[PDB]
Amino acid sequence: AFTQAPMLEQNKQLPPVDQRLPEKPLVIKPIASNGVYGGTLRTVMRGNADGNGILRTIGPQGLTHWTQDIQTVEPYVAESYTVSPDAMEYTFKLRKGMKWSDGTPFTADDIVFAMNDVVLNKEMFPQTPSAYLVGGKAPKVSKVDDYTVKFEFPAANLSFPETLATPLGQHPTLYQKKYCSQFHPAYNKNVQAEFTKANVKDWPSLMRAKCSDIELPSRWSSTERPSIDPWLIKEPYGGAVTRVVMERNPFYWQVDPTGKQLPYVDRIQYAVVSDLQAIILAATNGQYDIEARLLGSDVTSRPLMLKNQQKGGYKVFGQTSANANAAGLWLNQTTKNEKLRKYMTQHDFRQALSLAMDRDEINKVAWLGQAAPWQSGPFKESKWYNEKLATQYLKLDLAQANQILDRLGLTKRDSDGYRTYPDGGRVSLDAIVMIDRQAMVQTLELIRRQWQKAGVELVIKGSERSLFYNRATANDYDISIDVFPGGLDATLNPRAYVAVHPLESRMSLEWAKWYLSGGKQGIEPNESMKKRMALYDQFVAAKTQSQALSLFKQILQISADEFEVIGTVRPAVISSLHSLKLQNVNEKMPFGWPYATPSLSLPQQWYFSKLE
Ligand SMILES: O=C(O)[C@H]1O[C@H](O)[C@H](O)[C@@H](O)[C@H]1O
Repeated sequence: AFTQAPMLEQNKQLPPVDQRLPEKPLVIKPIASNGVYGGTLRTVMRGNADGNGILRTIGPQGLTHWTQDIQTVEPYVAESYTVSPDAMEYTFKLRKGMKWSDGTPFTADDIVFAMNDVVLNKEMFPQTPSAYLVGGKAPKVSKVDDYTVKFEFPAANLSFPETLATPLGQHPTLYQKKYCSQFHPAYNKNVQAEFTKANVKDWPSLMRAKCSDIELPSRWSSTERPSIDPWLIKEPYGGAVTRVVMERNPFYWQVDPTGKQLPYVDRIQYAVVSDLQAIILAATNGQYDIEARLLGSDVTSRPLMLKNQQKGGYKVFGQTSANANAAGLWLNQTTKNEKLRKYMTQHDFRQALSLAMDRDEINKVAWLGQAAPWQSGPFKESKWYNEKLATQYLKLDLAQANQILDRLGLTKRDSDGYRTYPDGGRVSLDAIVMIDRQAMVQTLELIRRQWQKAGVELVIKGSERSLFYNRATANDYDISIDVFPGGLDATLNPRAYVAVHPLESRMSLEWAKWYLSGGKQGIEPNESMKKRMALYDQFVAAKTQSQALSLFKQILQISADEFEVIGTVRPAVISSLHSLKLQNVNEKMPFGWPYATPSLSLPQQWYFSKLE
């Protein structure tokens, strides 16, 4: 029938392997070769707020999964699904006999519980996760039979299969009804008895503590939360741990073409290292079997990584980043600086700042000449390419920048030669940056010098990640520097074009708060942004592919016309690495959060062999 890992063969307390697998397990075709059981995968997470490093190692186990070339999705946890002709109704067929990590049957009841008792429960989630909303409206989720679940949306939802393949669309498979119902008042009529032991005082917080959510640290901090993951937490993630250990799921629901129950690798061990420089040192000494998340986006480490391949016994593979920009300037339309805000909100002021920038200098110095000047738009390889959004205002034109600033009335000068506002005060912008992002910090220093020639002061406020995010959510910045997504993943990750992401749409997080709260909170966006938000809701509800294309192209055009965020360079190659002994890593996969890379590569079929 099927075969199993020796470490499970030796555990006589488990059911036979046939009884642990679905009747028809998902058969994984390996990337390169059929594999061998065994070993520990060594990798790394940066500190104690990096739980997505586990998620992007083991992979979200969603109803669908990206293909290796990210051009479409395929049924994953679902055996198959159907779509109604108008794309309003999705029906998923599950794999009969599939089981959770604790041996409990996996059935339609779990998906209906996840959606109706957790995701769509307004006490649990006062704002419903956007992955399941069409025009701010929720689907009707119902059990069709013991292995079939139906989603009925109030409008067409063409993108739902793709959404289900992203990390943020994985709630349907995240909650086992039996275990989680213990912590839910619709099932446990004395759930308050669980509060004290869990250090909580309400049931949504109890659910978060015990059952968790996509990106909560609690997802990886307990050994008793059942899952359908390829490996399971054994040594948990915590506030002060130095390592995390996961071991194979004995009920994993996939086999290779020889009938072997996956995964091949027995164990994953994560070093928990706060200092990014210590991670670089360990990685160049070959301490990690895979590192494809933390070190590759900053090209300043690439020379050292390449140089130490032979000594460390690893191979660098270059990935194409989905991001449009490696280090974009997010200008805050709702800056609390009242004098600056009068200019920040003018298109021509933002144009001037872009024209005063020398992106060739930025590329050659901060990015070792390995990147390329770019603004915020999708790449030419994408159907979403917009020439204006990608390339306007890219060339240094200091004279025109100074001419615009003069025309805006910023002609008075202070004793250091900077421009001032008409009623005094240096024209000065505070830029927040994470201090350990070396290329981003260096980019800001070069921009500071360039803007000085236009009489504008850039104040660089570098900090640890936590203070960077606290400054952002306090609306306490004029500029925030971080990537612009959208080079390849524009509709999956539209934060730079329309203010829909509550932490990262930093042209104004108050605008995003207004969008997500239906106008009850936050700050009213300007007319061009409200129009894009309305177009975005129409796009999600588009009845046809060509209507979707038209609507999102309109969003991108308005974004180009407004020029709200200023790019420096599109990404250099992403330098990832894997040990020479680690087999079946797809070295051609793109890099990005919507595909949870490197887990896109199906880590359950990675394996170890030392081969010539
Ligand atoms: O940690 C991760 O990989 C991810 O975390 C968040 O979801 C963030 O929005 C993503 O852009 C990515 O950084």
